[PDB]
Amino acid sequence: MDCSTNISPKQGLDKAKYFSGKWYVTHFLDKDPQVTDQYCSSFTPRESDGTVKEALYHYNANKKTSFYNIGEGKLESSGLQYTAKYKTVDKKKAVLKEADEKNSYTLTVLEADDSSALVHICVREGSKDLGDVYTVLTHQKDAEPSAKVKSAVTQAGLQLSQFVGTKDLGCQYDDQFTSL
Ligand code: HEM
Repeated sequence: MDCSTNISPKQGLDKAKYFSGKWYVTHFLDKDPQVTDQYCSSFTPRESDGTVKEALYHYNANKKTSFYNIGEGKLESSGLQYTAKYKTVDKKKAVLKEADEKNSYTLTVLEADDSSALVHICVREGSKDLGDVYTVLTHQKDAEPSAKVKSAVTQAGLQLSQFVGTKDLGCQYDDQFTSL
């Protein structure tokens, strides 16, 4: 299901609150009703002199499999957003497959504070949208998002009641992969 094109980042957001620690997805919204598998995800995003690089993990809770990626792209000047190319790696961060140059994801930060964040991700394989997802993020696994971030969900035109909560899925994480 094609990504929403009604996305732009929150202006004036504090990038130091976003590029910090690791994030766990506590709640995700993929509106596509053809989806069946539910995921857990965690990642650790960094930024140095305009270049964003992040280590990313997905766990397919239905199939009990996982995959790892490294994303890299430029920080937009117009707001807290980046379009990254991604490599596939193993749990030891060894490269399995270099980036396919036709593929990218755009991550747009909608809110970020010291405990929590809200972001939108659209993954593209050339001219095909793989899909988009909104993710509520916290620094501690199974934590509660802040009131500020909950407000951002509503103000994005969304309803938290429709998100899938990950705390009850039986997630397996790889905390070593996302550690400082
Ligand atoms: C719980 C939240 C998330 C869910 C439900 C989700 C879901 C998915 C799904 C279903 C796929 C396709 C898997 C496949 O068929 O191979 C995928 C791939 C991908 N996702 Fe996510 N995702 C989540 C969070 C994220 C986050 C936070 C990021 C970036 C920071 C991200 C970036 C990507 C990328 C780059 C791919 C392509 C990976 C590859 O082909 O190697 N996703 N995701």
